[PDB]
Amino acid sequence: DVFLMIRRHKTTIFTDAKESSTVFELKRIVEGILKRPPDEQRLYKDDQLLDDGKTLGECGFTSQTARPQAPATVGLAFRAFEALCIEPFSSPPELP
Amino acid sequence: LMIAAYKGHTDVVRYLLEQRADPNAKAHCGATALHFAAEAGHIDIVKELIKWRAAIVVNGHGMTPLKVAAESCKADVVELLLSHADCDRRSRIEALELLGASFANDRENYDIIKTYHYLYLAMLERFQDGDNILEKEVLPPIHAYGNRTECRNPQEL
Amino acid sequence: MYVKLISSDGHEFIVKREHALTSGTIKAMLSGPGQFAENETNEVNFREIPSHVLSKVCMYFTYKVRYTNSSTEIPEFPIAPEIALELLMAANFLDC
Amino acid sequence: FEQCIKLWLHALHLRQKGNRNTHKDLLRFAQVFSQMIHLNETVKAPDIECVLRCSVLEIEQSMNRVKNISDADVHNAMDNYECNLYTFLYLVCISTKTQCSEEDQCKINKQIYNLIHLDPRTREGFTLLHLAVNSNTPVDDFHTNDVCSFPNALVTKLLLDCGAEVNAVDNEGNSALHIIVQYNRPISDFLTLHSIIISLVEAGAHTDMTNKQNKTPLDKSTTGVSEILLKTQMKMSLKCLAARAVRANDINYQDQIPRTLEEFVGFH
Repeated sequence: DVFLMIRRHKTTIFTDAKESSTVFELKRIVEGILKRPPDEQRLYKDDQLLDDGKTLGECGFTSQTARPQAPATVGLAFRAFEALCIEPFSSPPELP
Repeated sequence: LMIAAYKGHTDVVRYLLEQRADPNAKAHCGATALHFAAEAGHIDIVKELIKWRAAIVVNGHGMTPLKVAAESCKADVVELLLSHADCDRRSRIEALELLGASFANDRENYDIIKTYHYLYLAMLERFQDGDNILEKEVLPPIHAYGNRTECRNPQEL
Repeated sequence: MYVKLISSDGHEFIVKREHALTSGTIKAMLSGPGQFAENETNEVNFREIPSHVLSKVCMYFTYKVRYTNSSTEIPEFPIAPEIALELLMAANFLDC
Repeated sequence: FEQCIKLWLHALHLRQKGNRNTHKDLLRFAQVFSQMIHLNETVKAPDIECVLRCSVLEIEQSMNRVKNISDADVHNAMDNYECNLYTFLYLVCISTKTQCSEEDQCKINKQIYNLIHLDPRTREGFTLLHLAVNSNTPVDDFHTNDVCSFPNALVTKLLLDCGAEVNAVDNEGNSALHIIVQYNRPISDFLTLHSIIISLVEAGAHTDMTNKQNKTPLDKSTTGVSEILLKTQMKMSLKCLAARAVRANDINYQDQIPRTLEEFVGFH
């Protein structure tokens, strides 16, 4: 039970994956919603490339690091792979 | 002091303790007049003995006065003895569980709503932090009590 | 099945249907002439609330769906001091 | 006891028709009901509902009297009006302690509804709910001390059924939930601390409201049982967390939020 956030430049996905699972499950559940093939999508997480289906833990996100309070921002890239151009959220106004 | 605490008279107990009596001395098995005050449900005697530092010590059966009070369905005495500044979580929840269990099978004090509520209160006290969670030492099932292997979760409770 | 939660900045915040339905006016927006009964977009328009308050609201959706019965283990939801008084009005408007 | 009840009721009616103070009469009459309860005898419903109507009328008259009167008479009227409120509480405890028919229960609920919508307040600001859950609510040394015990899980459920303002506040801002959490007998009385907390919470008590010193109900809890039991029933909401973060960070919430939300940040 670890909660992940898959962020493109504009869109954003909030998903959940089991601890005893691999990257294949999340690849399938992000292919199902975004209708894009798994080979085109790349989990460009923290300016680092990842693998396809080896291990959840070595990717970089764990149960403690990724929480529903603030999940880790996992980027997404598609083949043209594209560069990381994740548009940040709007800056809140400065409180007095 | 032991027989005075066992009876319903507290003036004699107060007079005895007012001249530095022995509220820590042991009786035949283990009683220190706390195990006798917490047997018939005399809350004032327990309060007086606790005030003059009667101390908490197991009896010959390994029963603290809190556990003796819980065994006899004395909710008042359990409430008083659960506030002692040294009670420990394991003893607090086992006293609450024993009180809830004792309310289930008794004649003078038979309440099944109190049984469920005290068992649930001790269950929620076990499962509140997640970290350093207190887990129940479930005994193997006994054929006499049907085949129920205790209730170590709030869902089954 | 999945609700695309647009923002005032154009950000898409696709979350689960059960996660978004914890809000009140999200369910009110989805019901009525806004079903789009093909479970492909389920878009709802937010032309008044910025992207960061959507980030907080969706994170709260995951937080509430995950944490519904866990005694006092309930972790503290982190609110930035600048993003409060904007998450407050957003949670009022969403009946969250 | 039937003849005594009838004679007392006739005397109370005669005194009420003459526009005279009846707080002592109502108090003695409730003492008579409590004494009759302590003897385990069947209780009539019509006299209960009639004295409930008389008590709500007397409390309204007491409010009318204290609205404008001299200072010594202000103290006398406040004392008599608080005594009338306590006697109404004892009468509600008596009513919920005995068995009544459907129409009689409906009439009793109507009388309690009328008094609740009258909104009575003591010196400290305790409504009918803040007194039915207060262990410091005084009980008369007579037979009322035998059956009228507060907090009571049956008076509170009756007041919630008749629609008492659950989130009402005292002069210190304490809700009806800031008072039951600090109960001093949680383990001994885990039936009026549970059936009240689980009643106020499901009746719409904000289990995060801050009193005048900014203390939530689980922050105003003097025992660990209430904290355990309140945190079970409490439900999370982003409007509560965001308002709590606004109040904690000392953000200016004046005219930057809806008018109905300036009250929400007022107590959350």
